[PDB]
Amino acid sequence: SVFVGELTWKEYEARVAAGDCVLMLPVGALEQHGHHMCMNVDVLLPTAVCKRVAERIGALVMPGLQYGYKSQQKSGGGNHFPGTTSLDGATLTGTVQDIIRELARHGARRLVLMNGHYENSMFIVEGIDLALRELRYAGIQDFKVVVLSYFDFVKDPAVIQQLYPEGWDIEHGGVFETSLMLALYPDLVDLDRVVDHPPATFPPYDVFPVDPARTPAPGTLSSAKTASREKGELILEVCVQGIADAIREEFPP
Amino acid sequence: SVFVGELTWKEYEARVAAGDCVLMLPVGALEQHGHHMCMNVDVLLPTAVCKRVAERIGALVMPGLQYGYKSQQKSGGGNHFPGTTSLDGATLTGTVQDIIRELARHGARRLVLMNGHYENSMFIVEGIDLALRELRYAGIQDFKVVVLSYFDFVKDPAVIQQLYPEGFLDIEHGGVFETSLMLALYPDLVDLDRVVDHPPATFPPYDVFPVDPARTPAPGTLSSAKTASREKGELILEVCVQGIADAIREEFPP
Amino acid sequence: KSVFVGELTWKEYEARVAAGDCVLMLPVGALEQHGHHMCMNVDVLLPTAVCKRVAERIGALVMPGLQYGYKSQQKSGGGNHFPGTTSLDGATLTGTVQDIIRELARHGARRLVLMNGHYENSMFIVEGIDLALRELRYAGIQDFKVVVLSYFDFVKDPAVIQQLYPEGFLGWDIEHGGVFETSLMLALYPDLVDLDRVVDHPPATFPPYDVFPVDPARTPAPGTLSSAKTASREKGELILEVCVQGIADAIREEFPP
Amino acid sequence: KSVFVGELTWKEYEARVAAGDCVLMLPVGALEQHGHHMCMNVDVLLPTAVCKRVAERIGALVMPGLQYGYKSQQKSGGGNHFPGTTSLDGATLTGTVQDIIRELARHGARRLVLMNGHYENSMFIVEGIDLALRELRYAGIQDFKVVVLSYFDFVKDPAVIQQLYPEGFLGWDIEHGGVFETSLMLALYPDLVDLDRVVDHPPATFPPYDVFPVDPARTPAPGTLSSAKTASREKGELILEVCVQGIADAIREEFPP
Amino acid sequence: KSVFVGELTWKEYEARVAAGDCVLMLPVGALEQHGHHMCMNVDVLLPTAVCKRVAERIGALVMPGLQYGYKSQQKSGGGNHFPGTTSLDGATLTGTVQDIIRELARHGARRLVLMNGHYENSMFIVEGIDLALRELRYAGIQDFKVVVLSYFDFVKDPAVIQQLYPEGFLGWDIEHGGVFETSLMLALYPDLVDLDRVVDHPPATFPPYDVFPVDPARTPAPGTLSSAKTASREKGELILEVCVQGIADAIREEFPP
Amino acid sequence: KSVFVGELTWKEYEARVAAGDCVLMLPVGALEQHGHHMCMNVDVLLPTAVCKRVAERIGALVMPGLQYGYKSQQKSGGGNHFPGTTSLDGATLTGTVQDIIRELARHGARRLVLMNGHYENSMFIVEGIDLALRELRYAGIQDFKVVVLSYFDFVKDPAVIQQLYPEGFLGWDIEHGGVFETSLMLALYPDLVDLDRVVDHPPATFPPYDVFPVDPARTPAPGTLSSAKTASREKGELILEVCVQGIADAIREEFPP
Ligand SMILES: [Mn+2]
Ligand SMILES: [Mn+2]
Ligand SMILES: [Mn+2]
Ligand SMILES: [Mn+2]
Ligand SMILES: [Mn+2]
Ligand SMILES: [Mn+2]
Ligand SMILES: [Zn+2]
Ligand SMILES: [Zn+2]
Ligand SMILES: [Zn+2]
Ligand SMILES: [Zn+2]
Ligand SMILES: [Zn+2]
Ligand SMILES: [Zn+2]
Repeated sequence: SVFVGELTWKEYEARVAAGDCVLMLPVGALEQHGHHMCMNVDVLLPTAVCKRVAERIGALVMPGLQYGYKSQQKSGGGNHFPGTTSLDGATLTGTVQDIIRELARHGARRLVLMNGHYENSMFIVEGIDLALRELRYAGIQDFKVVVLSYFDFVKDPAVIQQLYPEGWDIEHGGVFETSLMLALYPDLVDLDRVVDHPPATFPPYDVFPVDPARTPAPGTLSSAKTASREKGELILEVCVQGIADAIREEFPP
Repeated sequence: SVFVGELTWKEYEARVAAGDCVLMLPVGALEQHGHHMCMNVDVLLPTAVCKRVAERIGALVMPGLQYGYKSQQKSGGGNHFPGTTSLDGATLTGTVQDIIRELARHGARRLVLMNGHYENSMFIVEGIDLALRELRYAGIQDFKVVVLSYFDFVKDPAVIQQLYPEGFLDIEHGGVFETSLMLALYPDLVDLDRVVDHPPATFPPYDVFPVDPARTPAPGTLSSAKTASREKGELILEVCVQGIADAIREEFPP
Repeated sequence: KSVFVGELTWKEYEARVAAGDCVLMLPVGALEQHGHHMCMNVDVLLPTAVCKRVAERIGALVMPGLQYGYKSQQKSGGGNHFPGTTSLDGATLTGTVQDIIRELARHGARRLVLMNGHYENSMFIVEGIDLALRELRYAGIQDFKVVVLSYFDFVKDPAVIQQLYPEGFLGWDIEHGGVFETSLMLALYPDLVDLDRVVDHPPATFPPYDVFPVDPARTPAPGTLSSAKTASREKGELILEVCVQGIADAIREEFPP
Repeated sequence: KSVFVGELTWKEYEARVAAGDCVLMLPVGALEQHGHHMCMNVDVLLPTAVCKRVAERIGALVMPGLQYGYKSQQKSGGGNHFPGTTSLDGATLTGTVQDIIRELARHGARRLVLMNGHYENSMFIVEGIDLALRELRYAGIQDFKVVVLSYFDFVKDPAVIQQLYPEGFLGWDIEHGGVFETSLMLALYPDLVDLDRVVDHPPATFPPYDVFPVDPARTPAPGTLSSAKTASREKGELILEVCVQGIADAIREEFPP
Repeated sequence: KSVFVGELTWKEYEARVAAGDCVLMLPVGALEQHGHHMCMNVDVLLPTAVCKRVAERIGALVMPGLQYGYKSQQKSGGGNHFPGTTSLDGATLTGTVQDIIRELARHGARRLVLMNGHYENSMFIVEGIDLALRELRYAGIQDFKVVVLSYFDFVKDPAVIQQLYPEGFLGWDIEHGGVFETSLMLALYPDLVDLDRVVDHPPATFPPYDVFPVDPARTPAPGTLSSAKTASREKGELILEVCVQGIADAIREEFPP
Repeated sequence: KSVFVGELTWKEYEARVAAGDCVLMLPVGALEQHGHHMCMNVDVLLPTAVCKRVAERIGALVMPGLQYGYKSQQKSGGGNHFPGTTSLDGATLTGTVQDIIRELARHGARRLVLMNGHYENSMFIVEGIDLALRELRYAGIQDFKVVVLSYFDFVKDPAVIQQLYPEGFLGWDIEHGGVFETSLMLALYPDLVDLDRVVDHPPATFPPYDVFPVDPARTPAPGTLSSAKTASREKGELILEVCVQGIADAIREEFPP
């Protein structure tokens, strides 16, 4: 297994003892994803990508963070939806910080933080900064971290044309995530429940408290009507290949 | 599904709209469990118990907390072992607090926290208190929480005897109890042949910090799991599930 | 008098809020390196200048600006390893925003526009807003409304982008110390800009991931993400008018008389 | 002069730590209801009295005790719904322990014994210790050693338990306001105990789980978890001597001359 | 019965609060060096003794005192570089005060007097009170009233000042370990004061600013900011009676029956 | 040529710091009501102006000032119940000071002067400094020195106090919005003062204790603690020159090459 949770402490210790072991931590969220998909999507996708990348490059995968930062209207629909269960920023930051501190204690020095929930980004960044500050105080400056959101690896316009024949800041519960889920966890997707509505549009600013009227009723920012397993397989291949390459580049054996 | 994570928000909303929906939250840890078992035991076990209880009483299971408080020498071997990845007290407390705040926002009012890592106890308690305090400021005083550890529902002497025929002796970390449950639920994550059959750990009537590695058995286990078995696990599982299910029925009546 | 709250007596401020529909604006910036050709308080100066003009135009008031913001990130500000850049931890910035909102609510104010001038501040401003609103709710206050925006998000008209980047536009994710900010500075504070010191290097490019601790080798030596060689006061005057007009219209829409 | 740090001048304290092997002791208690027969500062008084006696025998010093502890839990202290009980949040107690350790390290001390008199304090004391030791490590200090204990754990001799509970032993789980604590008070502070007010009732029994908010109906009315009817000064003297010599010997072994 | 809450059973405490007009008092001190002639717990001992006497006269109750206070400052307490002085971080003291007020409110109490014996604690006590009152407001409680004071401020009668300082009065600024505190200690705790050890040095003088890290050379070697050579039991008794009667009347005025 | 860090490029700042012996100055103020005759940013404006002039004479640099300070207290600033006054929680202010010192240390700076213009900020600035210095030590830095002061403390010469208060001096305790600040504003920012609006009331007097929640009836209606009727540009010019050379000389003494 590539999952740290499924290893004995002796197996884990042996792996870290190699001195060049790469650890990966999926960071997601429990968030509404429309009428057609489950709420753990942001955990499932990065965990699936991590699993495959780890198998491909020989890394290990830490237990994923199941709860993330508050859902924002323009990226996740808004934190007023039922089901969505969010943490305060300080809580998420402290979790990332504590884990890095512990990995450093083990002797590990390479970590990939794979985000699957857009809103988590800056809180993961602060967690990394605070942890690295402490490590320096402990006399450790050789701990290296690579942070990324798996979905940022699908930029190639060529690939985009394939996913959107008819032609990113509106891909919550849409074609992208739904396609990936159809390729990975089809049993957790019910396409017949998709509400085919027009893409959500927003002015160049944000309003608080969140106004429910500004988010499409289903909670999705765009329709997943044209999602497919074929598209998900393409997305999966692009992400896994790209991320695996980045890791080989940043953490060579 | 009984797992909230596998439900769409409408399926979840529909259940809570009932008025007496019961939610369960597994709280575990990533901690060394000897040479014979994997490190996610404290998460796997409470989750498996929650799932079965949920199926029998019609409750829902929230995503489990994967990381818990620092492993203590006398209960989990110590936080000096590799693999064990622990949170500071404030972090765990804050996570529990945030989750309760959100569930209340959803309209839920019944929560069962099932702890699988001994050391988590008081931080789960503080998280609950701080959340309940805030709920009161929001005008909510009808949110009820039940906190329990599955390993506390096994008291029947007849059962204890079957589990420990050689005599019942706090030393269970990585021993017969957890190993048997794992053999029944996740046999592929256990290799009894790697078990180190050392005598139960004994400690002085106090604690020392920084933790002294010499005071913890080398394998990390506090007792031997040599006599662990699938059969014992099946017994423990059914006993805990039935006891917990009945307890929930009593505290959260339809 | 002035639209700056700091320049009003408490009686003047009280009278304004007593109107019941008074709009308050808070600029949020940073002290951060901006290359060899510009000063380091740009992120405070620009949103403050925009707030000033918008407030005067629509009849709002401007609160003292936050001079220090969140840690500079490599891909958006060059990185927090640079000398001069003086950053706050996330909790500190969040808490400052949270405290200000709590106090404005105490005064009786119920309308606030947060104008961000430093990209990295965004989510911490958001958390500060959320935590404050949560507290207001506990206090029995649910009519406080906040609008948060980055003045640079109001320049979209392709006709404008064309004039600003006749040679072509390569995204805004590289506008740190580039044509946009430098042009605004040339139009507002020309004395704090010296174009002859601009290093005309090609636009910085990055992979779709971040590395920590920050690697100095991945940021252009000058600290800028793109060259401001083609910056001008004319472009700045265009940017300024489009931003002021756009933000003023947005506030009129969200905070009607 | 005195074994209590608070009763020493800074010069006397300085001289004692300058020896290089000084052992410091910190009593950690609480202000909590202890039934109708005893006062509410028991959790502070007892560990302080035990520390004093141990200190006189080993040549240690006793720091001012922490008067406020963590929230009383139903199954161990009756519950935090009782009047009088005045509890701190976990972070507050943790921070207090952490701050004191940091200061003692500053003084040059490197040996500390924390004697907890309030069960609920345990994990927060442990966290305070860990956070302090982490900080000390960052400061280049790794020779600070801490021992944490409770006098309860030093009463294990069968011959002793039999003398204390001639009618059977049920464990320390239901001792709150019972025989053990009341007997010690009768021996040390007889004037703060009115045994004639003890409300006799069977030992508290609870299901294998906890409920929040705390349900007052699940705690015996008087607030005690067991009856102190059979408590006595004689039992208190026995417990005291047994705990003092046991703790004194534990300290000698962990902090050798 | 006793005026100390810690010495009451919860039943006795509940009855007193049930009256509806019960006043509670909380002494706040510190463990701090007090020269070569006095013990280090002076800041907690004095306010506790004054609270006790005030309470016996007005029928109030006294809570366990806070033994640890904020960091000693050079110009008020000598500096936090001295051995023995054991100080808390500001957040810790603030949180302790906040937690206690929250709990007293839960009890049903609505009147609190905080008597500070350590100058440096003042602002953290103030913040603790504000945060607690903010929370009470969120809980729907706005009738909790707090009075904060120090016995020092009740000694202003020229006639009394002359008797205490017949050679001249320079103010409270240099009183740390001086005539005022030492005289009170001589009248209340003679066993904890060894006047023969006093170092008769002139009043400490400092420049119009502070330096950090603290410079030990700027504090008189003994730790005192003025000489207690002229201190006496007689002056102590005078100070005590004046303070007790002044504080007692202040409380009657602020918390009318 | 400017002494303001915000108006320098990172290269110019880097050279000044790398040159060694660079003294940085940080103004810390507040947004607080200052009567009917003055604006609310006085506590920020004055220390910034003093710092600028001192910096120009000794070759120091001035950091962007902190615009928001700690809650106004009744006896020093009138109270935090006034509209306009916008205050931070203590932890927020301390964290801001702490983050700034950490960053300056990262830059390589080791000399900082904090000039406080809002009395209530003092202890939180102190805690910010201590927490920052603690961290620097963990980073292996023990040569960072901080000076904290207030221009108020540099006006002591009786000859000066004479010309300022020819009718008698009572102390700084009642100066909020009075002669001192108003005179400085008249000399530096006349357009932000309208002496005709001054309410000539007698100096505020308070009982020897504080009450919370704050009682509005105990603060003079205008918000001022004393009358600024006798304020003048001439007095302001005198105060300014006295403070500038006094502070300049103090810095030269504490920070020699
Ligand atoms: Mn998401
Ligand atoms: Mn465990
Ligand atoms: Mn910026
Ligand atoms: Mn207790
Ligand atoms: Mn003191
Ligand atoms: Mn002020
Ligand atoms: Zn998603
Ligand atoms: Zn386990
Ligand atoms: Zn900028
Ligand atoms: Zn007790
Ligand atoms: Zn004192
Ligand atoms: Zn002022």
